[PDB]
Amino acid sequence: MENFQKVEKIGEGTYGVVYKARNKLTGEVVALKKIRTEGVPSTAIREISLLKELNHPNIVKLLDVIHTENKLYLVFEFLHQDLKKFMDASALTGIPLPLIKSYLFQLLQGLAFCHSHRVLHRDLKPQNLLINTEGAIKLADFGLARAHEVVTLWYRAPEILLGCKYYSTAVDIWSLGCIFAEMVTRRALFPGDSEIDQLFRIFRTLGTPDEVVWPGVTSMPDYKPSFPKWARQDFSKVVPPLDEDGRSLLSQMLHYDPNKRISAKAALAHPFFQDVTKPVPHLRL
Ligand SMILES: CCCC(=O)Nc1n[nH]c2cc(-c3ccc(O)cc3)c(-c3ccccc3)cc12
Repeated sequence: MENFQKVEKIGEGTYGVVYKARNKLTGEVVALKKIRTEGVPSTAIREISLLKELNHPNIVKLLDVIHTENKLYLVFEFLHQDLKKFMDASALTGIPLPLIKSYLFQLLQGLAFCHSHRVLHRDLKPQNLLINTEGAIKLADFGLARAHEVVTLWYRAPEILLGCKYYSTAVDIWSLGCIFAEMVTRRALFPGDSEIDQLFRIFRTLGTPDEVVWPGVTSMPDYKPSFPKWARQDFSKVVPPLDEDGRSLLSQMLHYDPNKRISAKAALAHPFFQDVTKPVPHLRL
């Protein structure tokens, strides 16, 4: 677009490249996403235009939608750091628990809002979690999933992996749970490098799901009665040194059955959020 100048490449998103851009009329700094051809579908235009009205302080603001000369451009608010880089810069000492807790609470607020409007993230990950100097964390890449680097499977819910074509809101809760454990331990919970490896890593840690813990699991599209039977591991061995309230909350976000899995609304009422404060991060720019 004529009104923008590329300053640098922010990264490579799911639907094309993302650039740091300066506006000419405003002088504002923005995140510009060049989307993906035939002539661009109408259905995708409406789904994207619905996202402009889906505003919350914990959702990266879609400033403008630009469709010009059979190419789509998504203009987003710019944030200085992503959670993947922040976790990398906090590897030596680890993100302090008060800050981990505030980030989780705000992300849950973000999720509770999307889920109230029947909007799923589908691909929550540190990469698409953005942070500012004020202590705010925001959800990015939202609603894009509905409308050749390797895609991370680490945060994928088991029902998606088991072939469920109709994801519920619970997939976002599973993804956020994995991020939470990772923020605590400074290591990915389930670093799978293939769908079966990803699934098998979940099975080794939380036990192989059977009809007992997940009614209707054996009838799922990709479920094989031939899967190995692993016994569950206690959460104290999974996430040390997260306290009992954190472990109990994480456990509820990581429930196999999406119906038994905690909502973003009920999670905000969990005793873990009794002593929630808003610390500011120490970020280097
Ligand atoms: C050093 C720059 C740190 C950074 O990534 N900043 C970003 N500011 N704003 C941003 C907005 C987005 C974004 C991309 C697609 C969407 O549909 C929504 C948002 C991204 C972003 C880029 C790649 C993958 C995921 C998110 C990064 C930033």
